[PDB]
Amino acid sequence: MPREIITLQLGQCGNQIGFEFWKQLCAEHGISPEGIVEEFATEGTDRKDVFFYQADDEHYIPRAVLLDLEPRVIHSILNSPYAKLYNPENIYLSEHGGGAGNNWASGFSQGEKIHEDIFDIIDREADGSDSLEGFVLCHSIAGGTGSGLGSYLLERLNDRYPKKLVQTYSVFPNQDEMSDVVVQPYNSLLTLKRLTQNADCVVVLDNTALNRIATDRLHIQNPSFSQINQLVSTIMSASTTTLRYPGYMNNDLIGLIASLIPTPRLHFLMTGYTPLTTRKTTVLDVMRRLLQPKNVMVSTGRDRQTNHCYIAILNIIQGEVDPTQVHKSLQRIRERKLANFIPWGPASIQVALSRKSPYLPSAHRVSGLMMANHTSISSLFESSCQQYDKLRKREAFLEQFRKEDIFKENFDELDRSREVVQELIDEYHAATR
Amino acid sequence: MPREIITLQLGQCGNQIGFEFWKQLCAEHGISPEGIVEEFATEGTDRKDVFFYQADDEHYIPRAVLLDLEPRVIHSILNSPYAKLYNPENIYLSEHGGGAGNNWASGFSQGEKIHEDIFDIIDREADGSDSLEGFVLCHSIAGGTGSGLGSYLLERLNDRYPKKLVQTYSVFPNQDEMSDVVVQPYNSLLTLKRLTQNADCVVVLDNTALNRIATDRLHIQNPSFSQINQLVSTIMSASTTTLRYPGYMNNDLIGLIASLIPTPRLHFLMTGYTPLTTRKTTVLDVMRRLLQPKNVMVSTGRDRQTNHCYIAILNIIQGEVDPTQVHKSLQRIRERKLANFIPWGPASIQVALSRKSPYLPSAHRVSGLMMANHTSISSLFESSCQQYDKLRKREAFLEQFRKEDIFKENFDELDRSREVVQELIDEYHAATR
Repeated sequence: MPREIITLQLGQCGNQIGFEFWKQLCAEHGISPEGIVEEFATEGTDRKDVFFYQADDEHYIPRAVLLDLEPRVIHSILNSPYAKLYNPENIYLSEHGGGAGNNWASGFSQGEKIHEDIFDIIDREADGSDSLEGFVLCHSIAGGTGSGLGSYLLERLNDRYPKKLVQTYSVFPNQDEMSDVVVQPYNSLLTLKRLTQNADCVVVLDNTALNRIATDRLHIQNPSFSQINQLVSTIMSASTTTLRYPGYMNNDLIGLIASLIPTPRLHFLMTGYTPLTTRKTTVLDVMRRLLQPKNVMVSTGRDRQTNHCYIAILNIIQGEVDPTQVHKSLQRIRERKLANFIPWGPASIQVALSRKSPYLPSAHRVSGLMMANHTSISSLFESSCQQYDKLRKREAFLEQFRKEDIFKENFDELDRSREVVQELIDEYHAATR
Repeated sequence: MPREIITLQLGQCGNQIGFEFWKQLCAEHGISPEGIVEEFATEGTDRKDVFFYQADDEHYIPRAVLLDLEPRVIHSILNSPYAKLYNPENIYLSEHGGGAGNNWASGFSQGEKIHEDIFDIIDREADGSDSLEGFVLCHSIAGGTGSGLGSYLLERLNDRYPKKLVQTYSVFPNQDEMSDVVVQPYNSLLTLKRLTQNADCVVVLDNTALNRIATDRLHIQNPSFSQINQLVSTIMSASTTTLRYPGYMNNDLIGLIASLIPTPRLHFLMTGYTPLTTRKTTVLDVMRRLLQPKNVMVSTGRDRQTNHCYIAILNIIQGEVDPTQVHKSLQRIRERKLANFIPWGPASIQVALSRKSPYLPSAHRVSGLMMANHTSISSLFESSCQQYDKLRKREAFLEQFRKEDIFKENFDELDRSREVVQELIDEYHAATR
């Protein structure tokens, strides 16, 4: 049975990233912007049923629901050449173009207001899946809808689908720029609290680090949000490569998660991608490039006090790879202790060799992605906790919270979220110890 | 395991010598200025991991750090065809492009100003070296940048790596020309102090002797510093031949040093190169030329009062050499007593047989480098001390030192340098007895 995944694209940023992700998937599968299979892609070996639905016209339609509270972005997607890829019945746009205003409380109240409409959409899409594996929520932690409404939806999904996995592709705000939302740390902390209690996986995407990578490695002067989202979509494509190309092992998300996340609370995964470029790559050269810190697209604090360690590493190697060179590279990495692992368990490091899509042109004969669980993410959670504490100590932006029922009396949900994120940082450090 | 060597090019003279050294190494290994192995150089017998790093694009990049307190030389390197050879992340350049102005105290203050950048670079290179053998600092003792910053770096390397060898190519000033730096003798004494206390081996490069050799042997009318540095680069390429051609014996720097330096303070080595030319040289003809004063590349005063002597000589002969002729040449040299060795220890005369580079066209079947420990080097250290005493007795060029913290209050660092160089001279004389 297929293992269908419903992609929920939330707010302007989430919807734009989802649109580019689906465009990338279409290009990898040889699907036209109108949903027609390309002649060169008619005989593809990719399993589309995991992430796409097949229309009656042999059109592959994404199992994607696009939800936005503002019409502008949804209308731009429906006006794009890729409008026919997505099921039109899966796009909800709030006629009340006021949004959540980057306010978690407003997003939550909006999720509550559209609960029935949203759960009706989710149920319609679930019934439209033959063997739905789970839901992937693609949203930003910095917007209004994706944060507030995202937390509301996380709660409602946890109640409604208690047997289905909830994975998130969470876009983290830039840590290096002063957020215009002084309460952004409060909203983010509340969302992190909900991720900690009601989400199975939060992938932190720091726009600050993505901009830094674009400048230092991509030579992008002043990276635009479009370029950051293109990098994000590249990452999402690499994450879906095991879905799009049938392999021999770890062919399902359940098995991937069980291999990568031995501690349910220790579910923060770091990502690594290669090549990151606008030489015959050897298995050893690939692994060496993947291991360079300068290629990680997430701004985690280098706390010198916490001896962060790897919990698990997955190397997805795409292209003509000699498995014997993979084995030799793993052996050399182990012998050389080139990576620090969690001290309380054996190092779970898997390497999957896969072929590229025959329909997608690959400039690189060999690429590699590293997924690493590393305790230095605690430095990011610590930074978030410090930002929360900095705002809460100033009661900043609390006048709008006191207007909202979740924050009408106090900000205790924000303070509890800041506490939980501090505890998370400390637990990541203990797992570093 | 690789045996990495870091090349440090210090100040105008050190950086120019480092640039010409890297050019010579590149020419010997057939490596392009961008670090890519030339097709004719793909099959080289050189071990690049010792001195070059291999980039992800199969480029071999020299493990060379160019440090100057004045922008002129670094900018000249970055404007040279070899700008791509060096890792840009390994280059620290002081933003104050004023240099030390031929002031030892100013060079020291500049080393203090760029201390963090330098030790960050050194640590980065050490972590990027699998089995870093050591650092070779190429600097001048008489300038400002190369002298002050060179002594500072020698001290800091001796402190951080007190069990690792620190080799220097220390350029001794011309004794026959009026130094433009009236404090140059002070700088020279301070550098001699640092060589005596914190270096295991100092290769003395006398600009007077280099000019003399370039004129008499290269037929260079008015030899330029560039021509002297070209001779130096030829010497450095010949010096790396035992690294580049794998042999059966003396495959490490430790064995060379242990054979050459029986007394840690008596670590001043003179260099000699042959041929010096713009006939099948026999082992016996080589040894006769080496014993010929016209082939020594160091200007030592013929003091008639001090019976200076050779402590040890190593001839590394590269090219098509008959080992039976080498043995016969050693026998003939012994029978003729062409060199006087220390009587209280065995005569250290080493001969290394090496093959010439297949990638470099050699008109000469055999070339040779001589490294010699000879007691007349004490005459060079005495000359430097006497020049220091001549300046100090006149308080010459002290106004710029008094501006620098090391010389603002007193010249005790100069007096200690004079003492250290006196102790070195006296130890060389005792080793002569």
